Amino acid sequence: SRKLILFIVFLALLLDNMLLTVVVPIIPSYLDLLNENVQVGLLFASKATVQLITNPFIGLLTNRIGYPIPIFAGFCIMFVSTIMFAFSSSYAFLLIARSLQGIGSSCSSVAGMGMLASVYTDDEERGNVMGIALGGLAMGVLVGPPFGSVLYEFVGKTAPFLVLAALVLLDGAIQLFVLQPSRVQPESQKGTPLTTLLKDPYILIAAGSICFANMGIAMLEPALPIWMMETMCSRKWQLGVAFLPASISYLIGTNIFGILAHKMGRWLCALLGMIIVGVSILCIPFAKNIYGLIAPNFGVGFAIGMVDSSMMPIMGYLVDLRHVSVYGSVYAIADVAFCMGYAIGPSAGGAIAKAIGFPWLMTIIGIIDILFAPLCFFLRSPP
Ligand SMILES: COc1cc2c(cc1OC)[C@@H]1CC(=O)[C@@H](CC(C)C)CN1CC2
Repeated sequence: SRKLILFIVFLALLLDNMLLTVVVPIIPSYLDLLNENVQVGLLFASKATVQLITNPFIGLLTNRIGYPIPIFAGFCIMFVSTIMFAFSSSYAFLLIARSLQGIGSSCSSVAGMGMLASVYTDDEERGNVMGIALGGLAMGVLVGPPFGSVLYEFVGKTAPFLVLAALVLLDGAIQLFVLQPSRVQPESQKGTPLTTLLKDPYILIAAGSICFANMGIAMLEPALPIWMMETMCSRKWQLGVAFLPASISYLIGTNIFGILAHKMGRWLCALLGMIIVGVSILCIPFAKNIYGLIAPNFGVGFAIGMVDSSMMPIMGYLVDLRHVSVYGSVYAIADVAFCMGYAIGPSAGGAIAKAIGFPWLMTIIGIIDILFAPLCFFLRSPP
């Protein structure tokens, strides 16, 4: 049934973000409050840029041959990424494995969201199922850091990666049992061209909303006071703890608020999420140390869950209303906007760091978010 596809997408994004985020206890092994590292900048941005580039081709590919085959391709390349990643002694091998993992993340996310939207035609529980998928993303990024840390500090370096690989194999067994991509299943009608879809005001407004929210995240994580040379208290706790607040708030907000955002007015959800994101990003620089950095994360993650659960079903619904019922290209647009923030995070952050200080960057990012928030009013009554 439909819930089975929902579970497939849930666990696919769960394992995807688990593999994405389990790296954090391992990044220290390779070599005022907020500072950037050029070594982690390429590590943080190579996956994002590769996945950025790889998105629209996969959208067209799902439009061409079907949904399950790209998901199984995501299985194959994520498994080979884990295999080449556990043994990745060198930094170049690490970057190449991250790029392969990015291709896998692109196909998994785009195809899963597209088929989840296609099977769930009506918008009443469409928001619910996209909220559940994003909750799977949040749960994966929540369980990543501490699982990786305990497996690294109790067994060894390769043990978390091998255990995650076994979990991926169980996932792929489930995929083969469920989707069965035995034959190519072409779509009934040709989809709306990607270039024509970018000539749309509302789609671009939603894409900019998601891009600015994820940029609000992405300008902070590579610059967190983590993964230095050494620590007085040996650190090793912040590595597994620092992503608890944002992930917990994302999970809670998305899961509890998708249905109520459908009820109350989803443009209102977008606007409130943008306002709270701006407030949180603007109040990050007013923190003396990492002691006070925990509080604004609970707000920024909550509001970015708001934005994601309030714009991904709109990405589906705008094309459902004003275009043909083909979702691959529009969800490729949604995800390319979703990841452009992470892709341009390190370079833009470093340039603006060389120019001015970080607190001014946080204030200007919050100002842009606040000024862009009223533009979500245009989505109340789309023709
Ligand atoms: C290794 O660098 C990464 C670090 C982190 C993430 C992804 C990364 O890979 C680029 C995820 C992914 C997201 O989407 C964000 C979740 C927010 C919105 C709660 C941020 N988290 C947490 C930290």
